[PDB]
Amino acid sequence: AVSFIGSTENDVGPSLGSYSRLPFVYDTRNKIGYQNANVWHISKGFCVGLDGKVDLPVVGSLDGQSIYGLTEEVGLLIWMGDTKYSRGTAMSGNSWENVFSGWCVGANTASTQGLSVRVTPVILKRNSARYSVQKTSIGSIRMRPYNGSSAGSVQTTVNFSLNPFTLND
Ligand SMILES: CC(=O)N[C@@H]1[C@@H](O)[C@H](O)[C@@H](CO)O[C@H]1O
Repeated sequence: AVSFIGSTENDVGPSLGSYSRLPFVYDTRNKIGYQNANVWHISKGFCVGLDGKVDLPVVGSLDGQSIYGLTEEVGLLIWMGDTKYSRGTAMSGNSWENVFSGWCVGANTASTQGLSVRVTPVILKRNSARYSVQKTSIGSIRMRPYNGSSAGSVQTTVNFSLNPFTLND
């Protein structure tokens, strides 16, 4: 079986977080992220993976992944995937992409399916040596059942918004 147990709207990163160092990529590791091991409860052989989609405009590229734009001065590299941040899939474009190939829980057991979203800031332009970014809608992640598993009457999609932050130049 499957049931939705998480939240529809999720914030990425600590609000008002500040990060210090073209394009220039800020090393923020996993600090600007959202992670929740338990978004769907699954059991008895349910098989599920994850699809992700970024709605921000693509303003460039870096090593194969899109630089998504927030402001004329700030962009973002974005990853979406299974719970642990190391499993993140680098996002490109604006279409649904497979960000977690999936797994099946046991026939006689139960567990949960989670997810993570992580971004790293990119300075596109310079300017009081500071860059502010308002709360911004990023995109979404939808569970992707397989092997005959069914979404049934369950919420399949959750959204993500980037919490406001400040970059120090
Ligand atoms: C740690 C936990 O409670 N549940 C994890 C879940 O977050 C993850 O999506 C899934 C597939 O890797 O594996 C479960 O064990």
